[PDB]
Amino acid sequence: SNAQVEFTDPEIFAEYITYPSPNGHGEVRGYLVKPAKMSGKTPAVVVVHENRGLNPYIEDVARRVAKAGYIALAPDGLNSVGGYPGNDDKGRELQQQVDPTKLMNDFFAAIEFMQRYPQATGKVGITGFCYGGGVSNAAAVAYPELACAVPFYGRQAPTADVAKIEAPLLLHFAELDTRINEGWPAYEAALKANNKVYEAYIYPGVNHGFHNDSTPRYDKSAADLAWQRTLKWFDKYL
Repeated sequence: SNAQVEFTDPEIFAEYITYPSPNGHGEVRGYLVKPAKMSGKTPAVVVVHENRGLNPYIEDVARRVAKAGYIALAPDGLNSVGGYPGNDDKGRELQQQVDPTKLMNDFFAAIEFMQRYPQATGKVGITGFCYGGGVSNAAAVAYPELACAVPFYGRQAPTADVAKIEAPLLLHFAELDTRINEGWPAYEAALKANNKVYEAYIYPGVNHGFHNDSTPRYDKSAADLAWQRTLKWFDKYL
């Protein structure tokens, strides 16, 4: 289900935590959500936000991941500049001021933290939107043990690094999102040339941000279909 999840939903347990990012911003704040009823170790998913920090939409997505049965960690990329400021415009402005390498490293550090998390199995997947889709691809390049990666309408991996990718990739693209789509053919050709496991879907008649139900670009039909595919991917590879 891609339904919004109430913060009080009894099937999930949510809390803010901090984790170390020695090559990023040090002690980084994140929203951690677990299935409320967990007997054994559970697989994990890092959820990467868009270009405006950890806003309520991304926190809801983290809860949707936990409802599906995984431990979700959504770091706050604005933690070094006061956190999500309450509105997306200021969030966008602030995220631009954050050092790009350190910011990306914070998300990489979240993968590592979830790998070693006592209540987790050790397997970690990643998903993200816009900026976060870009980070998802970059994580696939950097972590050969990454269980899977699911970029939503995000920057492609650099073509020369595609051979390094081992995580099965599920890519969601919006038909009208020409800036991102421009780079897809080169990425696809490299994936095929290197016999990489992937599935890619182009959703007709929608634009970038179609899964974001807090914006006018939201499209329920595409959002729900993409999410169903994402949960099947998690079920298969986590």
